[PDB]
Amino acid sequence: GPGAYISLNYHSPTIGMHQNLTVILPEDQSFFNSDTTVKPLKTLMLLHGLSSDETTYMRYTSIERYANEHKLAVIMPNVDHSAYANMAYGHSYYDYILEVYDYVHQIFPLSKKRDDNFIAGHSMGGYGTIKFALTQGDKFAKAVPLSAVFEAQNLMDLEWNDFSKEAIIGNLSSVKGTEHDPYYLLDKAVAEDKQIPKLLIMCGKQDFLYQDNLDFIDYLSRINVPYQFEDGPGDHDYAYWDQAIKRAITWMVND
Amino acid sequence: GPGAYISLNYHSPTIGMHQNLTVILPEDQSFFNSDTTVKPLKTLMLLHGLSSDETTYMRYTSIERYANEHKLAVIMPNVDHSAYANMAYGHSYYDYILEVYDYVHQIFPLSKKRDDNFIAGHSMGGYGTIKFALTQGDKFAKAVPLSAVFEAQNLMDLEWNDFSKEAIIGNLSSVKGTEHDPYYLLDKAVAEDKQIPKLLIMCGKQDFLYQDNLDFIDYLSRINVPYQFEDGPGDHDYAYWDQAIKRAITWMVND
Amino acid sequence: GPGAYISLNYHSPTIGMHQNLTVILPEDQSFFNSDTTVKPLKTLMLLHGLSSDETTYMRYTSIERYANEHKLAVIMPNVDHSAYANMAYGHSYYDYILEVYDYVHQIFPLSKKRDDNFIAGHSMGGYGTIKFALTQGDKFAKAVPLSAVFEAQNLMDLEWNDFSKEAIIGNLSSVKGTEHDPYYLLDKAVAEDKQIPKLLIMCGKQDFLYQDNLDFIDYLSRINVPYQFEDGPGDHDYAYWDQAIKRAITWMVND
Amino acid sequence: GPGAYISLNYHSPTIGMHQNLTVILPEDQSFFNSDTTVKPLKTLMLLHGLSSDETTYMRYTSIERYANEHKLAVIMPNVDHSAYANMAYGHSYYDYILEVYDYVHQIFPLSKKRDDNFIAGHSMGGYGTIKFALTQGDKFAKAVPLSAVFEAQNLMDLEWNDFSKEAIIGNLSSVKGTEHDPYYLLDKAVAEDKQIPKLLIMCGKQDFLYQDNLDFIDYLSRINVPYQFEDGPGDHDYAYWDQAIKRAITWMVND
Ligand SMILES: *C(=O)N1CCCC[C@@H]1c1ccccc1
Ligand SMILES: *C(=O)N1CCCC[C@@H]1c1ccccc1
Ligand SMILES: *C(=O)N1CCCC[C@@H]1c1ccccc1
Ligand SMILES: *C(=O)N1CCCC[C@@H]1c1ccccc1
Repeated sequence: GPGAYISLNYHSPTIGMHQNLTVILPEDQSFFNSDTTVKPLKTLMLLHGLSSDETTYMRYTSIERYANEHKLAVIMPNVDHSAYANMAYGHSYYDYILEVYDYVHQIFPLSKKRDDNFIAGHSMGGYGTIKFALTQGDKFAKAVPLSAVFEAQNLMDLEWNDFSKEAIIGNLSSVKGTEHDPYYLLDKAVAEDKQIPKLLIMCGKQDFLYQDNLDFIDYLSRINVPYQFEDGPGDHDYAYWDQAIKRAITWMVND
Repeated sequence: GPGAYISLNYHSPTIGMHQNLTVILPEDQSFFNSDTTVKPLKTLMLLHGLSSDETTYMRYTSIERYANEHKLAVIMPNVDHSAYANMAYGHSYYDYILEVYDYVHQIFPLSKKRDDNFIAGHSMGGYGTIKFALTQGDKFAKAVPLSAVFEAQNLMDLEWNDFSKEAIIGNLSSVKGTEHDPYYLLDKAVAEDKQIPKLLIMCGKQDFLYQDNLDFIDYLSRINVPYQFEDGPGDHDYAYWDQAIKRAITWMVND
Repeated sequence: GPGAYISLNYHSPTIGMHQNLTVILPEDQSFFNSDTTVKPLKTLMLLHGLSSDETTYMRYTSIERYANEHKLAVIMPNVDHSAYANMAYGHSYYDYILEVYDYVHQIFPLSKKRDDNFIAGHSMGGYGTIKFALTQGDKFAKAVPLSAVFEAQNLMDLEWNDFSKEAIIGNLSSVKGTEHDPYYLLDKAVAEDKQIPKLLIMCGKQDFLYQDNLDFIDYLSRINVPYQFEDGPGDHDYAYWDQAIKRAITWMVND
Repeated sequence: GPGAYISLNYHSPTIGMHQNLTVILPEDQSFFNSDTTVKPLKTLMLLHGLSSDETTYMRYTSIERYANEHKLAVIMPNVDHSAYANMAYGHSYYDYILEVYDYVHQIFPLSKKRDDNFIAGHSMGGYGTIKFALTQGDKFAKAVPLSAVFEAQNLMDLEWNDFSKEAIIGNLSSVKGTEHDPYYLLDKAVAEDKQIPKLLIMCGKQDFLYQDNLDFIDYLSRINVPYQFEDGPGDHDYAYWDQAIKRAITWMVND
């Protein structure tokens, strides 16, 4: 059965502007009967990579088809070039993800239980995914970084088209040991006894970020944090993220 | 204060196809606070005229600015050339409006109280408005036909671009005494002692439907059904419907 | 290779209403250099099946990614339940496709050469594809029906959700030998020595329309009209059409 | 009469990401006749204020209705909190407006003649308008700042929600005498004998920026640059910009 594709534009109090957001809302019989209470849906926060935006998962994948198969609501915000940080010179986009989460859970029929909420994303969005997994573990039961950047000191110094490192991190000499460093966040999560979401980490074998992914899961192993790592043929493109997100969605909802 | 402009497309079980719908959802503080019970908004079902669709109130008026000012949610469906009827040869568009009503009240924080729900529309949508007011009086406390057609035979017999009367009414030589006839609907509603929503009827003095509007309120007068009628300069265009929907929205939300 | 995803809503003189249309416009370097002449793009008219609309190819396939890879503009109109006919009781939707063709070729940088123009669609849209291929053979060098209905008496008698046979064909007892019949259109095209676009016909072997497809290509063979027929595992769904439109796009832009 | 409302999302080589853009394209009989030469439309570049985006003129005004009346195409980009600058730490948003201009004039039937091209915008967009007027005078015959900031040091030190002064201007303490200072851009344009577009400057008399506007036009008078200034009741809101843009469009298209 099909569902709703929703484009929302609202003025965000956190980032001080109108901003577009897309939502996939699978249909439920209770949505068409006024006398019943809506059945709240499992919900996936889905984070785009660098140069993508709120439309690009819809356009370059079949995610809505996959989400419909599994009665999974999907939230796709736009965070520009922010790497999901509260920027030194820019917008508070880390806070924005938390606002979007609260907003769509207030207005749409989405379950608020931790077991029903997941987060995922690719490249910059996998980096975002792991940051939220390690700082908001109470909000998500599972997190799926796809082709993620785990060594951030390779992302800040990437000279991508119109990308500004300083807008994110200011005049910081190095991200190592800071809240921009997934390894620091991971050590801090373990040290503070925070719940870590269940981890499915995916990366194509031909991706430049592959060795970076191997390094991170090696570290997870050495600090006895469980994870599932899935590799196979694939590069750093939406042809890969199309197939990976289909697999990730099956894994999220089936526990 | 601002709010959310929302474009939705879902596969409707009533009309058997994907269909676009737009929704204005003004901001409430509870929408951004996870620990607050969402406070349901007053809701207007707003019906386009012939040749218009779910986008044209946004485009040709400032309706979102007026609705935000009064924290009024606005639902703008698309019903094509159907005159809001379950068509003889076409779609079940009367049933569709009821589906849309139920659907948005389930998936959005919209009040289900009769006193909080209103309906309005212009030309063919004023005709639609009076039909739902006289057959669904339980669902709406107030109804605002703008530049409406009350004598339905004029709309059926109209020579308009690509418009099909038979699509709506099939073989019927006249609409009088049928569910397509607002005068019969009004007689039936008075005969069955149904609730009739409070009526604000508006039409510009230069509108070609102005005499048709005079005829209807004369009849309302004659059978002692209460209403308010507002005329003044104006023609059958969105310049007038912009000004009229602004007045109409203020009227709905204030008791 | 990225491109533009475009939603257009304009008032159609042919069907007498505002209507949504979507357009994929792959990027060309001449689009960003004002000193260069626009190089017009090859263009595909892509027709949805019954219950789909202008949004559902973007939503349920990765078509924009395939089209970008091959610099192919894609035009995706909405024709409701019309089976791409000028309906007996409804809209002039056959003429509408011709207006859309003219409109987008006037306002966008699209090649007007027959060799650069293709048409394709699935189910009801495969039926529409073969109808336009056999009546507008001068406008398209290639045509691709996917999982199409060739024996039109089956679409007409289908008891699909809210679908109206009479809206399309009126009180015709049978479509055989009329303009609604692809076999009549095919006999007529051959007898009048019209150009028949190169045909690539695709259908999954588990599709209940498979035999219908086998019957039509058998007839093509018996009257010496060339075609390419590709079958294989696949059912009547967007998982199949996603795969098939990717292969169809590659076939149409190469020679 | 009618026209097309267009939403475009393309990956911009200038700002290195997908970005949404809105276009109003009034209808012309040449757009529907494959046999006639497209007559290019007069074109307005319309710039939003701080916290608005590419949707908010459509939502909060009836601009499409006014543009249609005058066969004026309208281009409405999104530039976030950039103040139309190539940001010190952020995106190349000044260059982005030049890209948008070139792109839409390549892919749409828009006049490339200076006399047919205009620019306008409110608050931060009136600031943008005067910056482009004084630096790209060959692109625009007419410019209309609405409720503009002309003394930029106040927009920079405004502590609007989530707004970053340093993102735009870097470590700079003052904007005076830089590319961010309309008075310096004005002095330069005069000293270099550049074409200055015809200026229509509008501001409500209850606006915070009224005095700032009086200061600017006083300086224009003292350096023999012509302008028309229109004030009258009005504050700093879309109620004013709706009425003002309606009059601005009339003034633009009439010679
Ligand atoms: C992540 O979003 N990545 C997108 C494009 C490919 C590489 C880029 C990245 C590379 C190296 C380090 C960090 C990010
Ligand atoms: C209203 O929506 N109708 C469509 C075209 C313009 C007014 C028209 C109408 C006129 C007279 C009688 C019935 C309908
Ligand atoms: C195609 O668009 N048609 C709509 C629903 C599924 C296939 C269906 C069709 C089936 C059989 C005969 C004709 C049409
Ligand atoms: C204009 O776009 N600016 C954004 C917020 C409100 C008005 C504001 C501004 C006011 C005064 C001086 C500079 C900027």
